[PDB]
This record gives sequence, C-alpha cells and structure tokens, in this order.
Amino acid sequence: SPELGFSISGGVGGRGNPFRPDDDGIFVTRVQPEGPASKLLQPGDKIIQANGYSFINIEHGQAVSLLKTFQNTVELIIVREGAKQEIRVRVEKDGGSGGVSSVPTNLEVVAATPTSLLISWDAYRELPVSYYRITYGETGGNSPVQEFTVPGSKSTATISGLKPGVDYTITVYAHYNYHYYSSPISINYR
Amino acid sequence: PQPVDSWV
Ligand SMILES: [Mg+2]
Repeated sequence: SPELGFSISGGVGGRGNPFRPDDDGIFVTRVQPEGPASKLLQPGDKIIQANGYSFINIEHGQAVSLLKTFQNTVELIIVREGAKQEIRVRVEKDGGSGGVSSVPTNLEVVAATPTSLLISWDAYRELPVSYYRITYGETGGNSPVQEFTVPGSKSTATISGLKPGVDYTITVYAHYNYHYYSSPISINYR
Repeated sequence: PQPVDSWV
C-alpha cells in the first residue's frame, strides 16, 4: 500500500506538535530514513497544501485521510523554518520500503528478581521527549495495566511488586506531552 | 493517551 514515508502531527483541535506548540498547523514529524521523503522533507516542516487541497485550518483526521487517499505523486507546499520559507515539493508514494523504526528502540530486561525488573531502552534523540511512560500488565490475562513515568533524560526504569513466575507485557512510550510518539515499544517477560 | 503523529 503506497506510502509517503513520513508522519504528521497537529491540526485544528488536534494534539499539538513539538515544533511550534502554539501552532495548530500540520507538521512533518518523523521521516523514514530510506523512504520517498527523506531527501526532501524535514521534521518541523509545516504542510500548507497537498495536491491543491489547503492544509491550513485542517483537522488531523482529514489531513491523514487526504494524504492516504492521494494518487502516487503528491505535490506539497510546505513552510520551512529567522526565518520562514515556502517550498513546493514532489514526493512519490512507495510500495515499497520499510517497517518504521520503534520509539524508543531496543527495549530489554537487563536484571531481574522474582518480583522486580530493571529494563532499559535506547534514548530517543530525534525529537523532544518530556518523559517516558512505562506500562506493564499480565499478558492476555484478566489484569489491568499498570503504569508510571521517568524523566525524558532517563533510559532505564525499575518495575517492582510483580507476582513471581507470571508473563507480563511491558510497553515504553516516549511522550512529548500527554500524548506520545508513534511506534511505542513492547516486550513480554516471565 | 494516543499517538501525536500518524504515518502517511
Ligand atoms: Mg533489580
């Protein structure tokens, strides 16, 4: 299913963006290293038009669904960050190449007791991380999911008070604000 | 919470 190779945040009533937090615009957020947009768009690029359709004052939902719906050649007008510059760009959709990287990456248990784990992940650097949120719950079993957070400058956390010899699903989310970056990372562990 | 960004 042809893809453009980048993610967008923002939109009127949307969940904001880490580039110009005051601006509800549509912003290029993550760009895939080997994909269609990688030598053309950058993080923080505000989309103002795509294939003739204005992205000014657009809702996030509609922006995603227009982008997904477009032919294969998508022509964008972006504003790049004084100061600002308006730029037209052509991006051709790709079948094609890649599963997207996870955010953060390389989640692992490095030490364990019967009821405690030290987990670590690779520090996510491409975008501002205000905190990491860690959740853990018993794998596919009737159990709620428990969660806590560590500062964005931390790359390990301890999970405590686990029941001994149970399977737990552990997820780590990189949060800019209340909401997190796409592709949060998960492992399971007995 | 939800993702702040969506892939296209
Ligand atoms: Mg320990």
